[PDB]
Amino acid sequence: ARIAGINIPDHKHAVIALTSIYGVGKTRSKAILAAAGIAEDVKISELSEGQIDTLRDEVAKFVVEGDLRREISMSIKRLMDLGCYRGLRHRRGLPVRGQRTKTNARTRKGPRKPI
Amino acid sequence: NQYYGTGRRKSSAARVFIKPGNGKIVINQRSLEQYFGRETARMVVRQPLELVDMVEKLDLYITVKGGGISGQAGAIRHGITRALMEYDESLRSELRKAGFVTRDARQVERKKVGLRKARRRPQFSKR
Amino acid sequence: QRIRIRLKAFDHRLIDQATAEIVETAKRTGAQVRGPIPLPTRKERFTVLISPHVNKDARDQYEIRTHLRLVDIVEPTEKTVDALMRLDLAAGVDVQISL
Amino acid sequence: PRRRVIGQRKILPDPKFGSELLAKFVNILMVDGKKSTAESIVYSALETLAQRSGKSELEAFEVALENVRPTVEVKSRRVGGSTYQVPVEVRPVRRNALAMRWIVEAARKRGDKSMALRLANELSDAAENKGTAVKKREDVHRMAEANKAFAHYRWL
Amino acid sequence: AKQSMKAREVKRVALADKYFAKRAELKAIISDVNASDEDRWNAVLKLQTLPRDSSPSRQRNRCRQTGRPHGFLRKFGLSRIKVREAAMRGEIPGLKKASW
Amino acid sequence: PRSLKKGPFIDLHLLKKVEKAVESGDKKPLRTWSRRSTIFPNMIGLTIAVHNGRQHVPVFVTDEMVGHKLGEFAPTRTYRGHAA
RNA sequence: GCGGUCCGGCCGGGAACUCAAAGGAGACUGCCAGUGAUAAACUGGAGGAAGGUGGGGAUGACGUCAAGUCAUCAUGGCCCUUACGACCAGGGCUACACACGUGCUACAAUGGCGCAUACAAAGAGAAGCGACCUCGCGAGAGCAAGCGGACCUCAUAAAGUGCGUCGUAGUCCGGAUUGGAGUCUGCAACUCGACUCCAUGAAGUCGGAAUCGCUAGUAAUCGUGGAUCAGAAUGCCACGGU
Ligand SMILES: [Mg+2]
Ligand SMILES: [Mg+2]
Ligand SMILES: [Mg+2]
Ligand SMILES: [Mg+2]
Ligand SMILES: [Mg+2]
Ligand SMILES: [Mg+2]
Ligand SMILES: [Mg+2]
Repeated sequence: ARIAGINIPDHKHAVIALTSIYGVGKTRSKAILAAAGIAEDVKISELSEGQIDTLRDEVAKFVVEGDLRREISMSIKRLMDLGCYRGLRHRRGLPVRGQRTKTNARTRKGPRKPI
Repeated sequence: NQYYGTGRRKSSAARVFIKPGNGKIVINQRSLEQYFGRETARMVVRQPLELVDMVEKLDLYITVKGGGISGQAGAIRHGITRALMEYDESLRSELRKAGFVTRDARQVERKKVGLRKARRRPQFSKR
Repeated sequence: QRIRIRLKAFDHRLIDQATAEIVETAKRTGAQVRGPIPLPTRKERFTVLISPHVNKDARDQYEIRTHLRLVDIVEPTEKTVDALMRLDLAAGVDVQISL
Repeated sequence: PRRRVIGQRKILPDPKFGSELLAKFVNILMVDGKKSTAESIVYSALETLAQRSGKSELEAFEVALENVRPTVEVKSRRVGGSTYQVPVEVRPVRRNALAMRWIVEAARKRGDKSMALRLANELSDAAENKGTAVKKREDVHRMAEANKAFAHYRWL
Repeated sequence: AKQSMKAREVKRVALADKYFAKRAELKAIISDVNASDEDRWNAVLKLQTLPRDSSPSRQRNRCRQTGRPHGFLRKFGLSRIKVREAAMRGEIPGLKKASW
Repeated sequence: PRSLKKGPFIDLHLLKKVEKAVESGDKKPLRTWSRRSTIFPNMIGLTIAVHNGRQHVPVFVTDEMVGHKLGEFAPTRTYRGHAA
């Protein structure tokens, strides 16, 4: 049941199960299914190891899971140690792309801390 | 040769023509079943064809422009009604009592300054 | 060479006076004509805040209506075109003769 | 309401069967200005009952209506400073109105495969009178029995 | 408004008039065209070199009769309230109070 | 961001002063008001006294900062906190 | 309707019609009946497209609040007039332990997702709207037709309907936030613009006391346009669909 990704995708449909994998959204899931050549409209037969083998050596060309996570941490921390304004917002837990901070910034800041 | 009718429900106009026939109706060079997707939208057109017995003897060319789905259907209904008015003018006591000759003058209201939806006033706090 | 006269004016009374004074000049030079047609009058609505400092519900709506008329001349003549140039008309209507 | 009294509003009758009640039922079922889908589900619900019960589904919906139509109400009032739930007899134009409204939300809490299916089961189970509609109507009856103590309070 | 503000605006529109037809449009097109190379870089330097008041975006249309920056209308070239009062006196043709 | 066809951005006075300083060697901080200019690799290893509104803050040019703008490393606001 | 029909109002052709706008007629408790105090009115009816002010708009009496505006403007008095005037570059009006008000998007199955398929009204447009064709997943780029407009362009509408999957799961929900890469305006998008593609997927499973709008095409909901505008709407002003 485990796909080449670290997580184990469910076995309910094909596109939906692919969209359960980290690093691939709906559009990237469509790309990988087009690369493999598998569609849901085929007959019920030959649903076996005959397709996930191709899945393993195709997904390797993408950046997913730890590699993508390692890249994202490096990007924010490259921003961090640089002493940048964009990193300074990252340090202070404030909106980083220029959203207002006077109100309506709750999701990046966290819950409303009282006085 | 062809009896004429006009219909307008909300913002649409209907062009309705009568000839003798075998009870077939064409709408905008298209069958009514193909054109009006909604079942209620479909059979409101043929509603006056029951109390009037001429359903099986009239081929009916119609062209309707403007408005929306329910509006065009109501316009279609009013146009057939008037087209019948210049034919028999003797079924009034039944047709008026149903309510088909009546032109629906009800209409969408203009937006107002200081209103959001032309009647809805913005929600305010007393304080 | 059939020409097409376009007339614009703010006031509806003025366009009718204009389209009724051009036609008999056409008869004065003696050429058959065609009836003017009402092209859809255009209405422009400006909504302006009336208070000097502060309000929002107090606002007045001002509309400019421009009426547009078309004339078609079937068989022109040099005398007919001379009459169009020579004839005097109201300052509220502009001329857009087209060959 | 305060100066000029007016009567009821006339609603175009049901086109497929000629009833006024079916049109009103589907209208009150209509939500967010969507009558197109409302017409589709009401026709589907009645035809499922047509194949289940007798062919004339008119009577089946009628009986599922009568066993839940309420003849007594509960009205909150304050005369001398105390909450009075006065019971009053309701005129039939409001009787049938309140009955079908409750059925509407009864179906929503059923939670079946689809909205059409749950309405069909709700209208069928009301015909056998085992329905949650009858449950609600027995619920209003017990509180109505309870309100007979309030029945002789102020503004009877 | 202020005589200083009005004097500022007249100078701004004059320089834009002076420069819009001589360099501005051609520098914009030669930066957009993909046929040229690195002549666009040279062009960007000279574009910045100009007095920089020549941009029509540097202009703010104001009520010419009063200089009010806000509540301007393009068709009449006046402030909102100045249009209203002049309309009441009847100075704008074909203009009245709408109703529909 | 300025479109790739248009290239990056740089100011004439800044560009002329950067190349003179580079040619004459990194000697002194470069005084500037043009925060809108973009950090270009020609000024690597230099200290730029970028203006924030009241005081020209020095910044050192490093490889990882290239592409970001000159005025980016000059926070114009001083907010310690809403506490004491 | 006539014929022709590059079989598409496209061509002669017709002005009957939809429509465009110009004038005119009609809706007045006009007639009947009942109630009423034989009055006025109210109720019902007949006809009638519309019946009781037909539905909305403009129109706001005398006066109240030392209501707001000296920052549209004008103006009495007061003050500066090598400065409370004026020219510049950068910055700020966008800051954030928090509170309030007004809104937009949701928590979903009446929904989400994909395909096929049908109709609107109102407006804008000459330093402007910009087709078709080609490239680009894309916002856009290139070439460039036409349109001062009932012709040309923004321009096709969206919920709708028919199909199949989703199957009640913080989910093929929800979209914040964040990363990377980009497009367009403009001299320049760091503070501080909008939009596109890929990557992440936070709260939220309908909300306490309390509180607001709305009586008919009105609530509700779905899109569309305008002014402001180089660029910058969930605001404002308008339009139509159910
Ligand atoms: Mg609306
Ligand atoms: Mg002054
Ligand atoms: Mg500007
Ligand atoms: Mg005061
Ligand atoms: Mg004050
Ligand atoms: Mg502000
Ligand atoms: Mg704009």
